[PDB]
Amino acid sequence: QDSLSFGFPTFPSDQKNLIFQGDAQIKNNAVQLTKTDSNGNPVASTVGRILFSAQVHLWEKSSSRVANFQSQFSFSLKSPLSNGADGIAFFIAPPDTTIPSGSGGGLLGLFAPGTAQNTSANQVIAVEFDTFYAQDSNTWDPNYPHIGIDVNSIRSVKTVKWDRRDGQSLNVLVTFNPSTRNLDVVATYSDGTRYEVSYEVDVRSVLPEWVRVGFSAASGEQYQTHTLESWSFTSTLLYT
Amino acid sequence: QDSLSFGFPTFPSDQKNLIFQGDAQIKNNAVQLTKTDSNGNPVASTVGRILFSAQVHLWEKSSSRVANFQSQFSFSLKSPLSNGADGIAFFIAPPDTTIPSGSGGGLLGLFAPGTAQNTSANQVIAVEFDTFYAQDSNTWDPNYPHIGIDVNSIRSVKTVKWDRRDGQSLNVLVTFNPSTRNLDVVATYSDGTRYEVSYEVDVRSVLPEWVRVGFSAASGEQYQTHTLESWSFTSTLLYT
Ligand SMILES: CC(=O)N[C@@H]1[C@@H](O)[C@H](O[C@@H]2O[C@H](CO[C@H]3O[C@H](CO)[C@@H](O)[C@H](O)[C@@H]3O[C@@H]3O[C@H](CO)[C@@H](O)[C@H](O)[C@H]3NC(C)=O)[C@@H](O)[C@H](O[C@H]3O[C@H](CO)[C@@H](O)[C@H](O)[C@@H]3O[C@@H]3O[C@H](CO)[C@@H](O[C@@H]4O[C@H](CO)[C@H](O)[C@H](O)[C@H]4O)[C@H](O)[C@H]3NC(C)=O)[C@@H]2O)[C@@H](CO)O[C@@H]1O
Ligand SMILES: OC[C@H]1O[C@H](O[C@@H]2[C@H](O)[C@@H](O)O[C@H](CO)[C@H]2O)[C@@H](O)[C@@H](O)[C@@H]1O
Ligand SMILES: *[C@@H]1O[C@H](CO)[C@@H](O)[C@H](O)[C@H]1NC(C)=O
Ligand SMILES: [Ca+2]
Ligand SMILES: [Ca+2]
Ligand SMILES: [Mn+2]
Ligand SMILES: [Mn+2]
Repeated sequence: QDSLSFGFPTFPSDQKNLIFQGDAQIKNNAVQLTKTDSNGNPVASTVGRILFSAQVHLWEKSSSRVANFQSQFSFSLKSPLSNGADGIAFFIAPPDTTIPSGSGGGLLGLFAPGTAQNTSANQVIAVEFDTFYAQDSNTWDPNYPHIGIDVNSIRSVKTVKWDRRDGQSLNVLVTFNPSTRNLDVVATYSDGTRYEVSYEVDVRSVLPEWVRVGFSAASGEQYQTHTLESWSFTSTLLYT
Repeated sequence: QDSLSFGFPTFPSDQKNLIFQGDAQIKNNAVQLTKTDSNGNPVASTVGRILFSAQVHLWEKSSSRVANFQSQFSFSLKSPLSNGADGIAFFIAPPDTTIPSGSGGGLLGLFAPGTAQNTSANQVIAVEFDTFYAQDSNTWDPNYPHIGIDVNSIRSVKTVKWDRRDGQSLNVLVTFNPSTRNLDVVATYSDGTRYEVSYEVDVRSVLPEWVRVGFSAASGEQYQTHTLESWSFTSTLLYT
């Protein structure tokens, strides 16, 4: 289970409970979601994701209960260029989820090209930190960097303008209150700059009772490192 | 991960994070470690165990840290016989642990006959609630029902007299403080009757850095049900 929590203050190399997909790997006590060359620089055309191995019981039909959850994490993006792409996302999906074919670049390794904007064809909730919005390839993005809440589509149901800071860690807190059904996102840089965005969502109609949680990131022709530095998570089934 | 925690107030039939071994299965929101017929009656010659799927980081060689953990659980034993057997145990072992060949009866599904008392051929720490002590078969046991702390051997490093109460739930709290290296056990029946037993053990010299936790139970010629009713576990790495 009714409750589950875990915390990674750092990411040592001897991991046992993480499912690594794509190019994701541990380097310097942090998770490098996207590939990097020998000297630690970001490269183009790369996708990577990680999921915690234990499944989370998001909701239970028999007891009519729904879980609340809180995911706290920090990441940093770095790039030689100034148009780093494509972004990192915290997501929740069915337990057997895998990188969809052709989900690189602006699809963040979460959606397939042909069904990226088809809500009845996906089962995923993600909080994206999108740094690339060129209208030729990312036709669905607002015209500026942003934090978005994605519900079964790459076209966010709600966004807030965000600023990308090269090499600076962003502290994020994602919370889902089953009582109000609000998914709240609070992100802050160390100097106090704060960004907030929320949306009301009934998780029971979007995801199965048991899911897995993790992160995804990608770089198409434009690139940047997507470094996940720490992550804590907790969920508890509740009667509302 | 550095910290992991989970709680099972009850055990619904739909489980995803438990590894079932032997005859263990879910029945009536509880785990029946040993096999029962269609009427829910215990039968002879049965062994079963469960383990949480996520591995627990018990200690870390590189940082000189050892986990502080707590396992709270409750179980009940029932049998029409005057000498129900054989007992249930909470245990900690390497991740790939499986039921040893020929470990039934008094071996509780934790040790192989040929090496049951060879502390050098085993890697396990368990807290047993032993109800069968026939001196002609369980030669290693004291002559009475008991709670025991097992360290790489079926011959407990320590035991205390315990009363078996048919059909009554026993609540148990097992904790380990890495500072004092004390493994404490406190068990209580609903009327306030209490049993305590403690032992100093350096887990680092007994178990690998990553382990799995769970329960094991068995019945030889004599039988009884071994029902795990609830279980919550928490673990956190600390400096020592
Ligand atoms: C290798 C070797 O040398 N072996 C034997 C010893 O085993 C033997 O001792 C006897 O062993 C019996 C079998 O042991 C198995 O079961 C027990 C209990 O579950 C386990 O603890 C053992 O580890 C072992 O378990 C596993 O069994 C499976 C399957 O059989 C096997 O595959 C596994 O390999 C095995 N595991 C291992 C590690 O070996 C044991 O049952 C005997 O215990 C009885 O007898 C002693 C005295 O001799 C007594 O103190 C006990 O309480 C028990 O008493 C009997 O209890 C039953 C149940 O109540 C009675 O039957 C009931 O009686 C009432 C009347 O009152 C009615 O009639 C009911 O209908 C009826 O059910 C029965 O009457 C009791 N019998 C007696 C004599 O009192 C014992 O320890 C020794 C000596 O025989 O020889 C070898 O060393
Ligand atoms: O990684 C950024 C982006 O790269 C790819 O699209 C390209 C960009 O829009 C830009 O470089 O212009 C190119 C030419 O029009 C275009 O290919 C894709 O991989 C895209 O998904 C990704 O977001
Ligand atoms: C103890 O177990 C080890 C490893 O299995 C074995 O090599 C050794 O012979 C055993 N010692 C005794 C005294 O049985
Ligand atoms: Ca984009
Ligand atoms: Ca015994
Ligand atoms: Mn976007
Ligand atoms: Mn014993």
